[PDB]
Amino acid sequence: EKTIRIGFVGSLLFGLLPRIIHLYRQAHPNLRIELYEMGTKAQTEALKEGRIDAGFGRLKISDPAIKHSLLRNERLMVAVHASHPLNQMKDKGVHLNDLIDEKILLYPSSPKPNFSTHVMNIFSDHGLEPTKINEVREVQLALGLVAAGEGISLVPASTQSIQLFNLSYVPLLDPDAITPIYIAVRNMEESTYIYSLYETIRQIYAYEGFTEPPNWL
Amino acid sequence: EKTIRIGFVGSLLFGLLPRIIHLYRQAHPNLRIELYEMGTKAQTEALKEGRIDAGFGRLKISDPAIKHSLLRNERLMVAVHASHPLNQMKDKGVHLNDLIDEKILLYPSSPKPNFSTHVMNIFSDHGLEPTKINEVREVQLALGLVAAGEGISLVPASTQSIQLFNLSYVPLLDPDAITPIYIAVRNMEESTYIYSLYETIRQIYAYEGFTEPPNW
Ligand SMILES: [Cl-]
Ligand SMILES: [Cl-]
Ligand SMILES: [Cl-]
Repeated sequence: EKTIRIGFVGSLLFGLLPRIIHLYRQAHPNLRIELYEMGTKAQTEALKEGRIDAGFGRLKISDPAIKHSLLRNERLMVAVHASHPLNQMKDKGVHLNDLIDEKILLYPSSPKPNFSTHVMNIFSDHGLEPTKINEVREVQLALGLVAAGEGISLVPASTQSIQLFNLSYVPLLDPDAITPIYIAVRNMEESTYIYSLYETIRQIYAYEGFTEPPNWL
Repeated sequence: EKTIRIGFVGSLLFGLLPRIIHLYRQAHPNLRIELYEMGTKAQTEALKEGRIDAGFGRLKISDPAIKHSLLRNERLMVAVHASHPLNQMKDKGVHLNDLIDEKILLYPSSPKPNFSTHVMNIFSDHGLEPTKINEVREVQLALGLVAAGEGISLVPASTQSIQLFNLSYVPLLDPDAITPIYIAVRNMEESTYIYSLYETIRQIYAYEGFTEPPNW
């Protein structure tokens, strides 16, 4: 069987994932690559059942039947309307403690734990308690709503692929204001095709100029 | 009390709708604005059932309880990988009949009729039958898949708010390669807040150099 099945959180298409898949396809003309959008939690049973072979997700959910490699962390940004006071710090950055009384749009609306779990945790980690929280379906909706004046949202740096009139991305300076990208696979030896996918990720990351950590992939 | 409820197709947040909503909000400090993401089909029933007061959609479903106003037509474009042959005539543009042997990604997967209905209809309208079609959930899936090398996609021009590495947007030349933007309200709707909403649309459109939408 020359088929590999890859699960991915949809919003990862705003980042390096499409470049990775494009290079992978080029490297493997005889391979059928099937792409399936699914939340990070859903990738656990998909891997266990053999419905996907590798899953690109935004957190690590422990299950004995699967294993994980952290690919990288993205910086979080604060998406704001251009008229917001916070946008005056567009070039400099702000901190989590500048955000606690703002209307924050969280996402996605899929089962917990999800992307938003870590976002709320980094507030809790420093004794900060956001007083105005709303959950919306997914990140590009949150961004559109921010542009419409509905509030602010903490978003991965990769979401800057989306640029909207009077939408601005403000850096978050807290060193832990970051969000992980993981690759998850079955808890067994990776296939030749999955090992090749690892090498493709390495190559794209090298083109981006990322420094590899020790014993990476 | 006092509240206005606005239904909208999610992808319309990539165009002028947010700045319309924001300008409108500024003019009404006492107004609660509730925004609801929903497909154009759902807006019709939501309007008849009183769950929204105005719907911004991408097609017209005729119903005697609803009245529509065509705000404008967006040009359709072809999203392609940078290396695609179609991307060699981005300046001059291509026609629908140039797309027929390509793998076309349709969207969204919401109930029909939807954006993809008109897309397939404009091909059918000229005796063109795309030989390879696949439906995906919504526009960003299509764009990512195009960027990943899986095919091409027809998208509204406002989609260009999303820029991906090696993703290019090619104009279409067919005069009917367009997609409408409608506002829909209940037939006997005469609220001052709805009047104000239409005037806000008018002001935003005027500033962009567009034609004034139809009369109240
Ligand atoms: Cl998301
Ligand atoms: Cl628009
Ligand atoms: Cl040309």
